[PDB]
This record gives sequence, C-alpha cells and structure tokens, in this order.
Amino acid sequence: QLDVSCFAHDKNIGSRTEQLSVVHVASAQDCMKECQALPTCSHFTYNKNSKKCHLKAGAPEFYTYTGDMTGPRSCEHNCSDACWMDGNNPLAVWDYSGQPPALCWAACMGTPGCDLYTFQGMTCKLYSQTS
Amino acid sequence: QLDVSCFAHDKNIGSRTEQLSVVHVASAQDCMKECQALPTCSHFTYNKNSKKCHLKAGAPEFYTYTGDMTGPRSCEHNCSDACWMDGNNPLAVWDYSGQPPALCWAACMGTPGCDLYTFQGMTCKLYSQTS
Ligand SMILES: OC[C@H]1O[C@@H](S)[C@H](O)[C@@H](O)[C@H]1O
Ligand SMILES: OC[C@H]1O[C@@H](S)[C@H](O)[C@@H](O)[C@H]1O
Ligand SMILES: [Cl-]
Ligand SMILES: [Cl-]
Ligand SMILES: [Cl-]
Ligand SMILES: [Cl-]
Ligand SMILES: [Cl-]
Repeated sequence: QLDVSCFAHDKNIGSRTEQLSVVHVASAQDCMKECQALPTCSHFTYNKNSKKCHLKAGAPEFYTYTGDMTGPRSCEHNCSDACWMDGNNPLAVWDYSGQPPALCWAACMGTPGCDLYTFQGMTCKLYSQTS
Repeated sequence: QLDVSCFAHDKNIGSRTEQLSVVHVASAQDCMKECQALPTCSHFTYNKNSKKCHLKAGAPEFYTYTGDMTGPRSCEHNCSDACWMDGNNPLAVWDYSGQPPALCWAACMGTPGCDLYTFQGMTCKLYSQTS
C-alpha cells in the first residue's frame, strides 16, 4: 500500500485546518489515497476510532485529539535542507567546515547570479532564484 | 570597534581569490575596516606575521598558509538556513517537533506564495522568492 510510516499513528496528533472533505475509511493508507485523489489536499487527519478521514488544503494546524494521526499528501517528500517545490539546482556546493555563515554569505556576494545561500552542516550551497 | 570573532585567527586559513587591494595593517579588525570601505569586497585575508591585508571581491578560495586568517566583509551575516542577499524573512517559522519533513512540504504547498522550505532541527520554515 501507500507508505504511511513517516508520521506517528499513536500520538493523537490532529490538524484543525479547514476540511476539503471528510470520508469514512478503514486505514491511514486509504486516507492518504483520498488525499492524493484531490489536487489541493496537502495533508489529512485520520481518526482510528471514528474511522473518519479529513482531507485538508491549507498548512497544518496541529492540536491533540484522541485517536487522531496527521499525515502528508505523500511521505516521499523527504527533503529537509533546502527544498524548492518546483526543484532548483545549486550554482555551487562547497565545503565551508570551520567557516562562519558570513563567509558563505561572502561566497554568494562574490558569485554572479547568486541570490541566496544555505549553510546546513558543512555545506555552503549557492542558488539563483527559479527562473 | 568591529566584530572579528566569527572566524578563526589561528588556523592558517588563507584565500587565493584575486585581490582588489593590498595594504599593511596592524590588526584583523583594521583589515575588515578596509574591506568595508570598498563596495565590492566580500572577504579578506590578513596575515599576522607579514601584516599584509588582502581585500577580495570573488567567492573565497580557501587554502593553508602560515599566519593567515580569512574573514568576511562583516561578521553580522549570520543567517545559515536559507539566506537571501537582499534580505527575505520567512513566511513562517514553526516548531515541528515530532513531525516528518513531508508535513513541512505540506505546509509550503498549502501556503500561498511558498516556494521553498527548510526543515532543520525539526523547525519548519517557509519562504517565498523575492520578486
Ligand atoms: O478527528 C478529529 C477531527 O475533528 C475535526 S471537526 C477536525 O477539524 C479534524 O482535523 C480532526 O482532528
Ligand atoms: O598572507 C599570504 C597571502 O598570500 C597571497 S599571494 C594570497 O593571495 C593572500 O590572500 C594571502 O593568502
Ligand atoms: Cl507512533
Ligand atoms: Cl462516508
Ligand atoms: Cl550578481
Ligand atoms: Cl548546522
Ligand atoms: Cl501558491
């Protein structure tokens, strides 16, 4: 089935975001499938007890409610460092271990076309904005 | 009265980047001050033995040379997440403890104008491109 392992099932995590719709289904995987059938579903809350799947467009608004679990449209969106929705290849990728952020800022200043940088871990990466 | 604490003074870090100017100065702080008086200086290398201060426009090109230290135009550029040269506050910063990065993806999808996100330390940050 669809992968539902990236979010907790047993921590009563709900989202209050306004619903696109609500449907009874027997599993988190079915809830995700219903999310994926709607072009604007970002996430869903599935309740184990009520068997209600609540599909949502907006950003999550987490809260506690018994038997809730909140998943993403797909667990495959696993980027965490610099994540462009439409994709974006870096101008440059350099090792700046032992360097302050301000030197990665300098690398960007000094690179024609650089609009922004990210500096997670040891990696100074330079980006141009999406065309 | 200029902050030179953000880079190392005693690790023999030079930069081979082509210079914009060379002067002799008494301290790393005076070298930074020289860099800040030149609109295109991105960084500098100061040598504690020769007292030579080399101001540089291009991206750093790090290498090892005894007595060298390489600082940024200013230590104030301390953004390390996703950092725009023109400034650009996040659309949102949230504590996403206990959440997968996919739910930050979801947040970006559901947030008008969000073009990219980062997810460091379980902190979801949304950004719009500047325009
Ligand atoms: O299952 C609880 C359920 O309750 C509704 S009315 C909420 O807005 C949902 O997101 C979900 O938490
Ligand atoms: O202080 C030694 C000096 O060497 C020159 S030739 C480099 O280009 C400078 O940046 C600096 O590393
Ligand atoms: Cl769990
Ligand atoms: Cl139903
Ligand atoms: Cl430029
Ligand atoms: Cl880090
Ligand atoms: Cl949009």
